[PDB]
Amino acid sequence: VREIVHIQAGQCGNQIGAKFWEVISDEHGIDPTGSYHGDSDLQLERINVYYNEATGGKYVPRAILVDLEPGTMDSVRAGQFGQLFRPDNFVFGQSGAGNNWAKGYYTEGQELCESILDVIRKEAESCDCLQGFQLVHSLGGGTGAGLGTLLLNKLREEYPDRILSTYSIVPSPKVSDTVVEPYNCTLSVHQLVESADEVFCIDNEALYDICFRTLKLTTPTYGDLNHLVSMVMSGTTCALRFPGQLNSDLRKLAVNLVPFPRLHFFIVGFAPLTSRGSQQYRALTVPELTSQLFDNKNMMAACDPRRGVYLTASAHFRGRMSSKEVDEQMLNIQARNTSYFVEWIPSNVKSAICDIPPRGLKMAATFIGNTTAFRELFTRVDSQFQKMYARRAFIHWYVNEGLETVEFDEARSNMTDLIQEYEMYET
Amino acid sequence: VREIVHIQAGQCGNQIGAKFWEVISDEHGIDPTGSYHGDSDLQLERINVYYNEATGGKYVPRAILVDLEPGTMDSVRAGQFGQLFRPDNFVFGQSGAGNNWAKGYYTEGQELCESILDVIRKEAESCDCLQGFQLVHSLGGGTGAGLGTLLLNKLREEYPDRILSTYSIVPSPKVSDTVVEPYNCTLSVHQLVESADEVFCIDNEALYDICFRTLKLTTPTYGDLNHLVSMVMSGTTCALRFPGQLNSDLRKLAVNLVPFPRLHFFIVGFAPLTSRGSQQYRALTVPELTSQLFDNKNMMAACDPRRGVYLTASAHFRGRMSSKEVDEQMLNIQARNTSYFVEWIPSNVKSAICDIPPRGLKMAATFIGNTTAFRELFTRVDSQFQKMYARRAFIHWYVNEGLETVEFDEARSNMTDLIQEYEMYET
Amino acid sequence: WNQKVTDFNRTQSSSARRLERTQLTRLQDNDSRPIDELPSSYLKPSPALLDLRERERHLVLTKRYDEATALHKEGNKMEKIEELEKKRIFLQTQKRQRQQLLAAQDRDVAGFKERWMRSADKLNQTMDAEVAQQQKIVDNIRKKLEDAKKEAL
Amino acid sequence: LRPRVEVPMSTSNPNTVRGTFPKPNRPAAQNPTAEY
Ligand SMILES: Nc1nc2c(ncn2[C@@H]2O[C@H](COP(=O)(O)OP(=O)(O)O)[C@@H](O)[C@H]2O)c(=O)[nH]1
Ligand SMILES: Nc1nc2c(ncn2[C@@H]2O[C@H](COP(=O)(O)OP(=O)(O)O)[C@@H](O)[C@H]2O)c(=O)[nH]1
Repeated sequence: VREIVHIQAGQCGNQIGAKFWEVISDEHGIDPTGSYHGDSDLQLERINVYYNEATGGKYVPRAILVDLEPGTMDSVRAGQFGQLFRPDNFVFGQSGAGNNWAKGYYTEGQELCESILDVIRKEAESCDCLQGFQLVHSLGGGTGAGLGTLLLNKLREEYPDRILSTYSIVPSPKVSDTVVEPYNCTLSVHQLVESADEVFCIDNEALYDICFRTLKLTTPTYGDLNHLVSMVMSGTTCALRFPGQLNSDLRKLAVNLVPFPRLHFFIVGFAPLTSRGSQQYRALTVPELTSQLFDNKNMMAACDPRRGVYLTASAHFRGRMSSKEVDEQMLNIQARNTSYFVEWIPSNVKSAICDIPPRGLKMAATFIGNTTAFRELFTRVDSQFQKMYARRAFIHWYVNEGLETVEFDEARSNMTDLIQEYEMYET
Repeated sequence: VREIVHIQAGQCGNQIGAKFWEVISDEHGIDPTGSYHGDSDLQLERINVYYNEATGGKYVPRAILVDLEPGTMDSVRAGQFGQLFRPDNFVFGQSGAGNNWAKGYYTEGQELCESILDVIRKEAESCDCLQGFQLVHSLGGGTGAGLGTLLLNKLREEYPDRILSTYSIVPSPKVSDTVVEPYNCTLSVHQLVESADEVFCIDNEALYDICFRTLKLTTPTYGDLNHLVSMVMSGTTCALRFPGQLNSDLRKLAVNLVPFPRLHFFIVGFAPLTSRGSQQYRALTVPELTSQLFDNKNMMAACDPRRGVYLTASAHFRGRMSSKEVDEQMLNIQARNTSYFVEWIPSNVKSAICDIPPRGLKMAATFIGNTTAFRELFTRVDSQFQKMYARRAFIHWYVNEGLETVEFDEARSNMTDLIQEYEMYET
Repeated sequence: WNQKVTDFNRTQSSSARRLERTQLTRLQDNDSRPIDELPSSYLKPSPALLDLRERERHLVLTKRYDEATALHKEGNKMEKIEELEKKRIFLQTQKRQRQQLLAAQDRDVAGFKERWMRSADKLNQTMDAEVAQQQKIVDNIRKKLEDAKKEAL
Repeated sequence: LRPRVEVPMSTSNPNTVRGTFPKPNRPAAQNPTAEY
């Protein structure tokens, strides 16, 4: 009874969210009509974490979908599992997104902010207890970046104690899907730093690199890319849903990994990802997972950990396995590569073990790490932002909506200070 | 558990390696697809030295194949033995070899170097123990001479303790396959002297001479010529893989035969070799083996020992045999020809015996020796190098890649001092 | 036996600081060798630099000079980025080697003493045994002499 | 009276260098006698 409320914003959020429930429903055993047809008692133990039960054996997820134009919402419902959601949790506007942050935050956001909070209110106050919320959004856009952050402020004010875990997709360095991302991402970080507890950064190019390198997918589509992200969101909350030899939920993760209030941006990775031909050469051992997680190529964010130093690291293991074998790997991987870890924090690797694995695999693992290498990704957007700022670039579109020019200067200054803050703790 | 990792570089290395993996796979009774179809339990006692096991009863060699152009690699794939190797261990470029030492070392070698080293890291840190590495290359070419030496320096930097045994093919004096050879041979030897613990030198001319004299082959192709080389490579490591009366692995061989760190270039020879029709009439015994081994005509390198003196010699015996009969020959062959051994080192002949012979042969012996007759080999190439270097125009192919003419002077001087060092321990 | 300690001390003192002077000798030389130079082997350019100056050659040779100016501007720019890197790598490697060499000298010192503490332990063992026996026998005779005296006094 | 252990002594970056990239091949002629 540690309920979690799930919120999806924009084109990125709904499509990642739609695939997310396909993963969980098969894991728990819910038919797409919403009924239980499982095979084990352990699945019905703690389905209350994510679901409500309508009288009749029909289970409804705690999902709220947010958008400014209903275009992507209707593409979701035609999908197989679209019928599952409650129809009244679909909250949408009737105006274009504009791919504009100020437009999302000020013009259309305020109109939607009134109604969206009450939909959050119904789901937040229908349960015996509430551990935190769960946000899925992208930062390069105008709907996910703009309206997603506005709801983040309201949630913090109303529910300060609760954990506001957010999952974000960061604009890519080589080819990126929006011209005005440097404005959008710079402002969005200003809201994310001060309000959110936990933030995970995903880069689309790394998803492409993993698919071509490891899985040997000749044509990876956004279904496959969103499939990889779902495992990480599935993996983190598995400690809530199933028994384990050493439990570690969200709040344990934040306390151990976060040394200071502003340094909480994280990178993730998932193992085992098996090549469609290399399997017959791969014997699944507990050491075999450990090599993949800490391998730099497996990281889901295109910032190289080797270029920085680690502050904290965490590994989650799933299945029935030896507790000695897991604990040994943490000591060996830490001692073998001491050059990438901070001296004034010994035992930098946190561990946990959960009993029930994903279907088809008898063992799997998940990794979450925190490192100074995030200085790379902030400097990229800062360098791009200043150039568009030095001459007045697209700015006139944001100013017309009502955003003051001083908001950018506050945004860049706070973003700049977080670059220095990572630098200072490296020593 | 004394694992050995195998690396093949260039056209010459792959063809030697491809024939080499047939020989051991037969010795252990291993099917080309990777399954044990063998005939005795003793073959599985210590197969771990060369093969990794993939769950499913398949054995995978600890091999990495390296090339600059993909032409040689596809010959391995399309060949009979194209499935056995792990796919990820094929690393190749998309540029011409160039048949150039400088271009391979600096221009293309750098790009492939980091990609190569991580593949070795997968193999090197996959086993409980690691005795050393094994490289096969030619010195006259561009990839094996250029990139082969570059990898040998990096491996020394990362694994100083381990034994870097190399098998090298030296350019032939009369008729040779490449014009620029004196430039390629000179620069490679400078790198090899300071890097590798052990170097075995093999010349193609002796193999033509040995097959035409002894084996009575009218038309020796590279298939049979490489077969003689592979017997030496298997014979040296036979002590690791099988029990015996008196064991002697690589590090025993290096300790005994190498009196000073720089004098470690070796010649090899193998016995018995007998005509395919004459083998019935031959009474092959222990005394018969020694006659072939120390005979100057069975030396695989074209350096007549009678013009120099022996410093140290080693003999390996395989098969069920008398220890008294082996020991007597080492006395007699050392005493009968006292003009060919150094006086200030008594007992110059090392011996060892192994239990299990190669297939078809009831008993066999292998010879490794270090002598001052090597001065013959280096005198030929230095004179040809001096003859060409007198007209610096061919250097222009090497200058356009970045190599400075001083590097020619440095390489030749270091080779010259090695020759003088051999001369002065002769007295 | 007290004289044997002096011969122990002179042998130890002469040998101990014979090593110490030699231990400084190799550290004295290698620590202050040329660091302000990149030797020939470290000056090799990237292959991307080869095409730019190869294409710049033909631009000059074809008498197309306006476009040749642009590539020269990019060529010098691409050198400065690459020149700084190999300076850093050489300085990083040069700093490591003296650290790597220095740590080896002190390990031999640690093993140097182990040969000398145990040698003194054997010397101390033979030191104690003989004098104890000499005192043991003489004290008994001194006791024995008084034992015969006790019959009268 | 007794031996004594003698304590032995223990013996325990700027990018301003002079090198530059090598000499390239150059297209300009070097024969002013037959050119000028
Ligand atoms: N992984 C993933 N990324 C997506 C998907 N759809 C869009 N994106 C990325 O999300 C970023 C912004 O999307 P956007 O259309 O602005 O979403 P919005 O917040 O609703 O405006 C773009 O850079 C896209 O590359 C998807 O299905 N999967
Ligand atoms: N003994 C032997 N020598 C070979 C074989 N293949 C190539 N060589 C020798 O390798 C030398 C040059 O090899 P090359 O084609 O330049 O290989 P590279 O080092 O990759 O450039 C020639 O003198 C050949 O005689 C082989 O199968 N056996």
